[PDB]
Amino acid sequence: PVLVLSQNTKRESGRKVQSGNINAAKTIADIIRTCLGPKSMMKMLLDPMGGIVMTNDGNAILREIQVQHPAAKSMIEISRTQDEEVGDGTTSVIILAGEMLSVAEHFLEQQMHPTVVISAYRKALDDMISTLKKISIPVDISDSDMMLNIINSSITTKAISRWSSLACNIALDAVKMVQFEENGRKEIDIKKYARVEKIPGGIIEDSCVLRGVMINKDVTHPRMRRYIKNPRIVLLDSSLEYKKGESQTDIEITREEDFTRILQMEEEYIQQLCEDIIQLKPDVVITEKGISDLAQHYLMRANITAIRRVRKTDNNRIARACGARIVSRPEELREDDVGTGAGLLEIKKIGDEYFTFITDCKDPKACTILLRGASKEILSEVERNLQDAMQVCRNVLLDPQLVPGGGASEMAVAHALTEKSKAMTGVEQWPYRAVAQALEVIPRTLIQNCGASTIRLLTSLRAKHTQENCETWGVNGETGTLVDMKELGIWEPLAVKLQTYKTAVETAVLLLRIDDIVSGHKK
Amino acid sequence: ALHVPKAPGFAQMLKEGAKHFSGLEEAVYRNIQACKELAQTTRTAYGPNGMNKMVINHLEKLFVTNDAATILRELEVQHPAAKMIVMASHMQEQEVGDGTNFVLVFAGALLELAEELLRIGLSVSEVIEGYEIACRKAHEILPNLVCCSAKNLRDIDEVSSLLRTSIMSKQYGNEVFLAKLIAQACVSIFPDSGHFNVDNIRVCKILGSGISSSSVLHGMVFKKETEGDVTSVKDAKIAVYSCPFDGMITETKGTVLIKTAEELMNFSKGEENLMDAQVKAIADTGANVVVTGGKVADMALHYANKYNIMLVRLNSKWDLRRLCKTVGATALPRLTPPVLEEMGHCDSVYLSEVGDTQVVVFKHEKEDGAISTIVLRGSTDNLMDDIERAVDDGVNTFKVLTRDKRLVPGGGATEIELAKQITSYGETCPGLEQYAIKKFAEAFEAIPRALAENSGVKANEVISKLYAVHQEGNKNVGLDIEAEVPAVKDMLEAGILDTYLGKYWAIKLATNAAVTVLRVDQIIMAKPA
Amino acid sequence: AAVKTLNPKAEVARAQAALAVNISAARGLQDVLRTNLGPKGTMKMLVSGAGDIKLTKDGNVLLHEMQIQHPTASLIAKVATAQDDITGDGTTSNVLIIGELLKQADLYISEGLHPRIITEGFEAAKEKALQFLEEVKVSREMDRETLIDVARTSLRTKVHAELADVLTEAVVDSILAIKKQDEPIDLFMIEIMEMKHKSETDTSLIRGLVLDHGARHPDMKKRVEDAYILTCNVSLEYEKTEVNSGFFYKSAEEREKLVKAERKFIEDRVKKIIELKRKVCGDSDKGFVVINQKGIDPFSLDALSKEGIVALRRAKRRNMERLTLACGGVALNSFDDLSPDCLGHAGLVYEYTLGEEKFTFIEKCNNPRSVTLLIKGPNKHTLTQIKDAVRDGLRAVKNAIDDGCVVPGAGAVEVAMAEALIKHKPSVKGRAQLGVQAFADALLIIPKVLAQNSGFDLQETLVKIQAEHSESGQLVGVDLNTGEPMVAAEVGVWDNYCVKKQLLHSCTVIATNILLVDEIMRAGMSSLK
Amino acid sequence: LYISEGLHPRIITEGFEAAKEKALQFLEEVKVSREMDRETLIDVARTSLRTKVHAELADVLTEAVVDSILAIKKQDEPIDLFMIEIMEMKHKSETDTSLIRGLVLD
Ligand SMILES: Nc1ncnc2c1ncn2[C@@H]1O[C@H](COP(=O)(O)OP(=O)(O)O)[C@@H](O)[C@H]1O
Ligand SMILES: Nc1ncnc2c1ncn2[C@@H]1O[C@H](COP(=O)(O)OP(=O)(O)O)[C@@H](O)[C@H]1O
Ligand SMILES: Nc1ncnc2c1ncn2[C@@H]1O[C@H](COP(=O)(O)OP(=O)(O)O)[C@@H](O)[C@H]1O
Ligand SMILES: [Mg+2]
Ligand SMILES: [Mg+2]
Ligand SMILES: [Mg+2]
Ligand SMILES: [Mg+2]
Repeated sequence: PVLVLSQNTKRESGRKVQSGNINAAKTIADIIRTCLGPKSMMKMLLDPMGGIVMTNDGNAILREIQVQHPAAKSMIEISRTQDEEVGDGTTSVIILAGEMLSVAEHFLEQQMHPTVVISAYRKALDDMISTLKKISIPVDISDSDMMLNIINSSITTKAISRWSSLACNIALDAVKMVQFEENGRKEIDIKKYARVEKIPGGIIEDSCVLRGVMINKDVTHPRMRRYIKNPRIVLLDSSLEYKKGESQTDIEITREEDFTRILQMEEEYIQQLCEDIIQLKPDVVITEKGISDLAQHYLMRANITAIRRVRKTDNNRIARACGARIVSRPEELREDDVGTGAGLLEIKKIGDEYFTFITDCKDPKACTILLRGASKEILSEVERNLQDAMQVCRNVLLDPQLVPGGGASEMAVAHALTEKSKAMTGVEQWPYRAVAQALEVIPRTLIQNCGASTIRLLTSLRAKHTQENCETWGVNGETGTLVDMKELGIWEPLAVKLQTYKTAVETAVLLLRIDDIVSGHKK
Repeated sequence: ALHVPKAPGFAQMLKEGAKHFSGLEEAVYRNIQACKELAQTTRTAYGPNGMNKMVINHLEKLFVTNDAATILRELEVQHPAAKMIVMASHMQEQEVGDGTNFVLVFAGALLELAEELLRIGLSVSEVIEGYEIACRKAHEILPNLVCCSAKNLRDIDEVSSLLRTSIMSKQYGNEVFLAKLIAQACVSIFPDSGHFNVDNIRVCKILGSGISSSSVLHGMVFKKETEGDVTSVKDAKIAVYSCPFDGMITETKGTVLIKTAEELMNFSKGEENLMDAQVKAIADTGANVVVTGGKVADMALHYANKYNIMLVRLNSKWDLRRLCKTVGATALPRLTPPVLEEMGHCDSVYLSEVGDTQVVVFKHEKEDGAISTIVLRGSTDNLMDDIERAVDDGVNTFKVLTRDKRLVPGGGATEIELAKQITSYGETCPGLEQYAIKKFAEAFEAIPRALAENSGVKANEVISKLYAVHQEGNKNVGLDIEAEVPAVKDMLEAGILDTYLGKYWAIKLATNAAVTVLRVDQIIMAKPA
Repeated sequence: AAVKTLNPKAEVARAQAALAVNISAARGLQDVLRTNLGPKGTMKMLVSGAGDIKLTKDGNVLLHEMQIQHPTASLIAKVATAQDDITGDGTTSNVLIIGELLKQADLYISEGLHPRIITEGFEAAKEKALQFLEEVKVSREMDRETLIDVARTSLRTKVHAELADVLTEAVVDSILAIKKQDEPIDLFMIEIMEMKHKSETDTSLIRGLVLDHGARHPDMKKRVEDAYILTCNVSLEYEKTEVNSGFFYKSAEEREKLVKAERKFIEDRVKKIIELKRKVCGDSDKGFVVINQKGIDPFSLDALSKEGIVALRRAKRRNMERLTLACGGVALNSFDDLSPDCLGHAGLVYEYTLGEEKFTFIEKCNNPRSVTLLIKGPNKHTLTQIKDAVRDGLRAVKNAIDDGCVVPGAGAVEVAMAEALIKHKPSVKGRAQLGVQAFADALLIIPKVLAQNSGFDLQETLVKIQAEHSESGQLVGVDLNTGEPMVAAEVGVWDNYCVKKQLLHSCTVIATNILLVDEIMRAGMSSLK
Repeated sequence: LYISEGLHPRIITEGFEAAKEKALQFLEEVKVSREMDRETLIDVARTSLRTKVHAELADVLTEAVVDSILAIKKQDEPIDLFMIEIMEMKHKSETDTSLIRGLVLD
């Protein structure tokens, strides 16, 4: 056989490739089309590890499913991108991209060039951005009630909607506590310093955000106190054990007393470390590495409570919460490195496990959200919803601009684009107006998932949005009726909707540019 | 927890290899997608600029054609909805003979727009209602779109001008020659009565020279030789027998019972003397040509040669019947000499060699008869089969014109006018039916769009020009394929016309197929045996 | 379908399929676990793949040991596992109430009612039921008699009646011994040791500790009367230097000196122990027991035996605290400055050999805040069953102490909550009244199954009970010996308020989420390979 | 629904038998005895054909079936449906289905 390319290299090209990509994309869309809005239904996903994922989150679903078509791969990747960037809109983006590709399929069948369609799409994207920024409204982030309404408008579409007030307060408290500024750089890191601990059992209504942190740990020695009412805390990266040296420190003994002298020297080293620690008069000592039993003895003699092997992330959160500074050489320990600010250290038994609380802190720049519920699956879903809520709160605190929900924004932008298209005289007006009408899929999907008449309601809504001051009009996802968002209260973050539109349009552009698939070749 | 079990009920009771689809997504949309794929497989063959396809069937036979019904037959369509659309196309081929690709295109377009409407939020019931109301409106409109009529089917120039359009989509380069040939044949076999039979046009495909050496022959041609020594006859007196050219024998077992040397010595001489008497009676009736549907005996052949009779053996019974119809004879089941009425006549009967092939020709000199033959020459058997399909299209067009002499303008003119008028009707119809009516109208645009796309020009510009001209008032304007750029011209003045009956039946059948595909909601396929 | 066009080997259960699958699996679990409920329930035998036998009536154990691979079954097993980890009881009732909620909701969903509306009714009914539970809870001073009744209500369901009457006093005394006023109960301070030699009714409460090991020196005494207990965490075996050392000598005499010297470090700790022993026991009147969490080499064991000390090695990190709470000394990680105040007292210490194993009893402590339950029984599976039962009973008594309230049992609260929900139903707006009715009929599964398991007619018994509760208002339940209604608070059948609340909450939550599941989908790798 | 609650299927079937008896009685009571005129037969055949086929085809088949039955029917003589041939031709639209007052041989 005299081939030019290796066998298994199959090359497709042309309108078959284009239609295949578009069908794969809109199939990915149809997978999660029903998971949008407040009246969505749960899906039970089966992990490869025998696990289960019961969710409504578009990115969760697309992350748990596996595909082989590269267009579907790209759609899953843009869902992941949206989730990592804003943490919401993971299915709105998918649906918008699917609809944009669907409407572009039309122009592609009619001999229009993909580059023409793409340029039209980019024009339309710029004008979408302009219209969103025009219809947006500001927010007084000091209004806790306004923020709680934003968070309700973001979690109402999820399972925790039954405990909306609780989850909103939890998310708001967590983000406002994680808000931190140092050297003129504001930073809301709700991934390293807002921790969610899921303890199955109990009831969800007792879930709370702690003014401190929580770890799954016990005292190293049962003579140590488990309750301290104003603990001075020391954090260490180093082992309080006697470990070997970095070099070949081999010893050579010829005298009798030398062996015992060496063991006593080890003991004296441990004593000296523990004295370097006691000199700061702490109440609690927390290490990322081990603590030898002799060190425990000396600390207990000093009336100190020790926790042996904590994670580096938990130690960083304890630092941020109690106001301490992690050290690695107790000789280099300073009063500024000691942790004052914690109001209570408690070690209580939750079920049959011992959990260490460092709560009651003042000005804690880190937190632990203690979630309680019926099962690991319910609590995983609650945690995902709380991640959504906190990411929305963060997006707001960063960009205080709001836009109306319920598809009101989508209809306003579609109307603005249709109005702007009348000045266009070239051939791109048609794809431009097509993406405009492709934005209607969000209210369309809302109506479909509530169980109302899409034709009638979308017609009434497109008509309402042709009047002058009606760009806030949208739909209820709970009754199937048109309402004013100023009266309903469903307001999304401008950043969220901007990222949604941008990711959707760029995904459409990418998949339109794509042609001529090739495969088989091995890295 | 790593396996989803089949749900209790029908999912568990279902057989092993059987499939069950239900709902818009699993059934309706997949059916519409299949029918769309079918329309795409056949779209590139529509119109004069339509390209041919070379389909190879499971028997490794090659078909080179742009005839939609032929392509569909030779494809192994396996999706049931596509099978139903193909059934519609084949019913169109049977009823009219031309328009199968129109049926395919229109059905696929109707189904695509039905999917669009179902996505925007209409119900299959409302879509079907609107499609039916719009089909009724189109049928009410078409008689008003009729532009010209035949006015004479005994002429040869007018009939050629009428058949040129139908035989132009196929064999675009050389269509005036073919229209001349098919018009000559059709008007030869067109009787004083208004009834016209398409089986009376015979086609003989001989492999040689080219399509321009083809000719019409008022008579019949058989790729046969003569059984005897005579090869030509100038005043044929044909006698036709459905029986062999042998001594009649008993249907019950016959035995020659000899009991004497005399009987034994005389049996064979008596047999041959009987045969000689029979053939001499036949010759003495004046017959110089005998055509037998069965076999020929050596003694009978001997005596036919002796009495100078040309013997021809036609194995087929349809061939024998058509020869009788041609020459005006009667097939006799006995070897009895024919009476003056049972005999047939031909101005000449001779053996010739067209190319490598030997043929026996029963040729009338008059420009009439009951049967006419078109002898197709050509450099390839596949090419000659394609030209035969074009001939069949022309003949079926002639029959459609004998049925209904009304004509509508082609090149998308009737389709554009239909689209416009049905859009104007849907704009007046209130209720949710207007969406489906308007989509039924927009579906007609698929025809001039397909014509333009194959011509090699921008279909959007073509359709905009057509809409503009039909709005300003010219209903006979359609697209010009003789233009590198999007252009339009008067289809009537150009002579590009279709058959009212053809369009009527095509629209009706396409609408019925689309509506049936939509009426399907659940599919229960069995395990493919 | 959609997922199957992208991942062809994908399994999917949609809308109705999903609901049928989930409800079928839930009802299957309910069908298995119905027989566990109540003291008249039946014991199931569970055989591992190795052949090990388990006799259990516990819902969580039965769940985890059954051979099931269903996603809904996994979900419900996880809910039961959380219930068990937090409360210790209520797993069977949890599963039953989930299954019955799902069934009563399917009853209305099959008639086209939406599961969302059913779940709204579920949440309303859950709220009202929690309110009624808080209303009916009996806040009582938790005396030994009340705790005995509670532990009886649990142990009589989990084990045989005589063994339950034994475990009742054992468990109640154990908890009333390790319990400090207004101080959460650390159940870790109740050791649970199993011995496999005597009858199951010999299970007792040792007011002290039982270690599963003994002295490793044969010359060490096997019984000590007045013992000083030294709880230490100090290695008394040979310890090598952290940094690699090695010995270098030039003569056998030097080797001998180094051999004697290398042990001086541990000899010094042995000498400290021996000096403390001599200082506290000037004669052979009292005894001295060293209990080391770490090892003790033969040289140290010999050195301690010579002085008359009983040394145990490799005790448990929990036994350190248990010994410091039972005996009353101080657990040491160093012998730097050890004093007689570091010692505890045990009025008796002795050793018990059982085949190849040894046990050490530490009894006659003054007021031990830590005790042990000695699970005696003839079989490994009997011991496992009693371990599970005493876990249940300890959790029950601890919860009854923590929540000073206690709720009546025998389905009385379930009946009363059903009646209250049915009287509250009209106050619910819309068709969520049907979800409320379903919640009530689900709550009614506890008395129903209790009757079914005692061998009575579910409908007749439940009608009697509901009638008696409606006429009188007294909280009445099933009398498992007569099938008549009986007042649980008067006959001493008590349940845990915490357990009932956890049931309501978690069952409502999981049933709501299952009802709201509309698609089960396996479209991942399906394995980590 | 009731057997899962421990009711015996024998008792449920006894109740089924009682209800069947009473239902047959009520059916005999409510049946409408009517002179079978062409209009009544048309309404009946419509009630069936509109369920079985499309509405326009049902409006055709109704008249077809009723006329056929009213043609092959002799007063007080059981109807032999064998005397109604049913021939199918595959060439025209479905609304061309007609009643030939005679016979059609294939
Ligand atoms: N109660 C409601 N009524 C109508 N629309 C709503 C309601 N709550 C949220 N929405 C709209 O639903 C859209 C998507 O909601 P959600 O499911 O949270 O996002 P995604 O679809 O990206 O998961 C949002 O744009 C919001 O405007
Ligand atoms: N010379 C021409 N110019 C423009 N259009 C033409 C010409 N000849 C035929 N057509 C169009 O081509 C179509 C026929 O295409 P064809 O492949 O025969 O379809 P079908 O076989 O289904 O009738 C007709 O609708 C006619 O209007
Ligand atoms: N002696 C008794 N008489 C009547 N009912 C009882 C008696 N003992 C227990 N019950 C009831 O039986 C139910 C189930 O008991 P049990 O099996 O211990 O809990 P679970 O079913 O959660 O394991 C309890 O709700 C209790 O009220
Ligand atoms: Mg959201
Ligand atoms: Mg044609
Ligand atoms: Mg129990
Ligand atoms: Mg019927």
